[PDB]
Amino acid sequence: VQLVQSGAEVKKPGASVKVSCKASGYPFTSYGISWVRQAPGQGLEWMGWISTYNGNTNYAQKFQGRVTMTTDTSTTTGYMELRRLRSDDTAVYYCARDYTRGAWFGESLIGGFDNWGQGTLVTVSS
Amino acid sequence: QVQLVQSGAEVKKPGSSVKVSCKASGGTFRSHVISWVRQAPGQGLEWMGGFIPLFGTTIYAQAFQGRVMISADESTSTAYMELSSLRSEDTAVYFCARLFPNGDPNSPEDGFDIWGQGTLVTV
Amino acid sequence: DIQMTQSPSSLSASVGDRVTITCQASQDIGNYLNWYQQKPGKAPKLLIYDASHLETGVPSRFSGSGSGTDFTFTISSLQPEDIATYYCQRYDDLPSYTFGQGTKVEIK
Amino acid sequence: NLITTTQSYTNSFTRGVYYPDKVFRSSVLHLTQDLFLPFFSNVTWFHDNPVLPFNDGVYFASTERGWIFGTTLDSKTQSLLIVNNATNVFIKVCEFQFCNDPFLDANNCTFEYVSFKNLREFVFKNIDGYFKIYSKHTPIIGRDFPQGFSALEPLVDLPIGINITRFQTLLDYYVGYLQPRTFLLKYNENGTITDAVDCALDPLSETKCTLKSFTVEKGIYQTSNFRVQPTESIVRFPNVTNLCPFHEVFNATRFASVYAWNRTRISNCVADYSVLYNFAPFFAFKCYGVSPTKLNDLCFTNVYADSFVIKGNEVSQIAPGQTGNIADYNYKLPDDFTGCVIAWNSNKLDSKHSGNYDYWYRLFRKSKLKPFERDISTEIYQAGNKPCKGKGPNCYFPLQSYGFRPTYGVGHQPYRVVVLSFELLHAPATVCGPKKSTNLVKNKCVNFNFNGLTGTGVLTKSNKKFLPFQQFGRDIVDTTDAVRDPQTLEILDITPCSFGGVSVITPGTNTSNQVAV
Amino acid sequence: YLQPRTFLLKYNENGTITDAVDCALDPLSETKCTLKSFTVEKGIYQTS
Amino acid sequence: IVLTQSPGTLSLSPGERATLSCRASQTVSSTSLAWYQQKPGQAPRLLIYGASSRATGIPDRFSGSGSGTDFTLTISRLEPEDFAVYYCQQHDTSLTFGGGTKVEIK
Repeated sequence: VQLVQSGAEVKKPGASVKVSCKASGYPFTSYGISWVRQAPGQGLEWMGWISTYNGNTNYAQKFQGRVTMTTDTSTTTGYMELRRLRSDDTAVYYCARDYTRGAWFGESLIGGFDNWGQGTLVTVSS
Repeated sequence: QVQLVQSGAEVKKPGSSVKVSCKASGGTFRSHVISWVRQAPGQGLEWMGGFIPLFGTTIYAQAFQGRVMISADESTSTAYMELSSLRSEDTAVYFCARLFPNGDPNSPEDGFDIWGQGTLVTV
Repeated sequence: DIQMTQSPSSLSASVGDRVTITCQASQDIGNYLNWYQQKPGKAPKLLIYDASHLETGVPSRFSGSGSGTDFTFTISSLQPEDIATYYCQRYDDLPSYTFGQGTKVEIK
Repeated sequence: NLITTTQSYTNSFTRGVYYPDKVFRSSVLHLTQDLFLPFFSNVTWFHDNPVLPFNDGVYFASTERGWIFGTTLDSKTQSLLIVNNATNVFIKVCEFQFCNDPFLDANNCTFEYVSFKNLREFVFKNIDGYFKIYSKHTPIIGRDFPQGFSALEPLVDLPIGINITRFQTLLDYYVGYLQPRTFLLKYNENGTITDAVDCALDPLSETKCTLKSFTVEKGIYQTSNFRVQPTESIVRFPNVTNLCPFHEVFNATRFASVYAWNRTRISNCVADYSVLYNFAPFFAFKCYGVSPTKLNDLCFTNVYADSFVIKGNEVSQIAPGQTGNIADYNYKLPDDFTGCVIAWNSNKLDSKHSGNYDYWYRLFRKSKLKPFERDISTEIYQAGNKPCKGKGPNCYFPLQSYGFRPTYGVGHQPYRVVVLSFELLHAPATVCGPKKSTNLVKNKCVNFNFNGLTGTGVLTKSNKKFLPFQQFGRDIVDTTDAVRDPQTLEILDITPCSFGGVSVITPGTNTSNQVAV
Repeated sequence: YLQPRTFLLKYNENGTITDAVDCALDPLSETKCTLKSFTVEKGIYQTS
Repeated sequence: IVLTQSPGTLSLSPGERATLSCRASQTVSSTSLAWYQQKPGQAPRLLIYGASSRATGIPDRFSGSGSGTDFTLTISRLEPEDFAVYYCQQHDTSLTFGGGTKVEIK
């Protein structure tokens, strides 16, 4: 509902990211947070999705080992973790509560990518 | 196939109710939510409102919206418009139809309209 | 409701008479458009459902088209018997049945 | 005419006390518990027809005819109609729709009965029938005596099982309301009530009423005790427990093949159902089972939410009993308790006007399957005319692409449907719906009047160290004087509300009438 | 193997079980367990 | 399966019914397919779930329709309200967003 995200994230060509996503005033456990990568101009690249219940994750083959979506279930702050950062990899992503694949099952359910992350404007500028 | 026999044609007078019946022609009524056509005299069309005897509450006519007490009793082989508080506005040929949500898995050729006969109401 | 009206409302035209009859409602209908025509001295006839795809019956003469705000029930070629008042109900996905005014296509 | 007049508010003094029973007594001081007009209370000095609810009785004085003693003001309810008109002090027990306001000068009613100068006192009292009419017409000395002790000897019982709620006069008028209060009546030797003492009026009176006397000597008397306090704090065990697979079947995109009823075992819980009630028209909310309420509240293990698509003619069969075409080949439901199966048409959602042929079902499967199974088993049909595989020609499909159209009946409209079936026999339930979070646990102010375990006391913070699995703490004798907040850590030690003994210090009612407490 | 036996646990003030006394272990323990204490004075106690 | 917001630079001034093709590839039922509006540089809103359908937040002025592979968001009279960035989704088949068709100005 606010899904508080990080900002102009300063990573490097050969670093790993811990993007923030404060799972906002919703019952965190009963949902799943998807993500998309808004590569500048490239709409949004399908990032993946964390099941806020169990952590079932449909990553992106693009970022197979790169994107490794994790979360601080305690302080409810989503951490969609991508290694392989670089200037060409410096592109903003967002959170989204995945109601397409309704959580708890990793299975397609009614609804869209639900309420969204603030925005992680990853500045890996070189 | 199906005919949806309707009652007749008589005039009804203000304050009271107008009774008409879309009667059951050899089964083929259960799904067939008997809604109700009005067909305003010669100015325009209308939908009398019908009942939803398909396992729930009834829809009421948008045009009249509150005293369209449209009951319809399908098992009894009769439909009704049951418009209490009639005045004059009727003057019409209220039809019974198989209004859009009323197809059978049979009779798809009479698709989503098995119309009736019509009832001339007036003052 | 979208409280169905059609806008052209009284398109006068004889045989053929390249036709445009459009049930442009108050607002948008998407794929929720009936196009009606009434056969006088009888019960109504719903020819077309959403924007197109005529019923088996009431032949192709009355032809549904148009996808936007205004959905065009144009006649390719009518004949003297195609005098039929073009009101238009709108099948609302929960029943609302708002019919029209009558865009009769005529003959002399 | 409407000859109306004014109002007031007066202090109903030491009067309004009636012989509570037909028992003689002599030189006693009885201690009754009836319904009286508490001493020094407020009477509403009407001067003007009101509607005047009947709160258990009326000390109804007057100074200048009759009263309508029903509950509704019309020809309906058998409104009793007294009248005192110098011919007979008699009644009217009929309905008589809305006597204009006063003085008609009749319905299929009832039986009948017969028999500003002064103080026609009247304590009408109705108690489970027998509207009783104690009274005394005291020829008072004009205005000088709206107090002075007088008792109200009964007049008649009139056993009338009728429920009164209103009344009013017609052609003074101090309506006072009776309450349950214990008095101490003082019968003289002739047998008359000469005095009384409202026990809960004030400390002194309460002392007289425990000593059972009208004069107390000097000393300190322990009359009664003291404490109550309400404020509900119901801070609850959970904090953020996972909801349920609810709002996942109610809101799923693709349900199962119909015979593969997608029962799950709905998960651990906070399946606090109310997200049930919110939804738009279901067109099938009828709880097939227990009442469509109480599911949020009741705590069953799992309700095994099933998920499948149908079309209306099959949906008709989805109900307890109600065996029919699909609950006659494919999808059957037991005697009752199919959770709260919630069907709805999915026109826009499972069929397009191409007349979708998507979801496979089984008509002619073999026969009706037994109540509430899972039928991934889609055993083929015994169609005869052949021994080899039973199927008649070849391949008698229990695979019927639902084959419907948005132009059919809803009996043949697409239908996506959610089913439930609760479990409650074995090892304690998983699913349930407790409240939560009354408030801000309410450290001091003897209010925090529960916590998890029900407690009633002053409940605030502590300084104990509860061994972080231990939750509440007894004292040496099994009274829990400590608790931890469930949703937070908060070792709150509790302490009981307060109490003691109000003892009343008096110089002795011979000296004076002031008391220290 | 566990058995049904009554003990006398001794919670300290922090809330922890610092001691215990098996009541049916022997005479002395049984005495502590009827006096509800861990130290008994001299005397003759009627235990059971 | 892919989506194609055709009028990447649809330039129709406010007050005029327009048409915005987001133009899928399959015959996808909009039961999955949807639309998501983002401020031009912010996170997508739940614009049109049902891909033609109007929810709470959406005014009447926003219009659109479509099925199969030619989803035409036939937008009605326009506003700067309707001048955010709208991304037609596909809940079907591994969600590929839209990238294109804003509605522009003079």
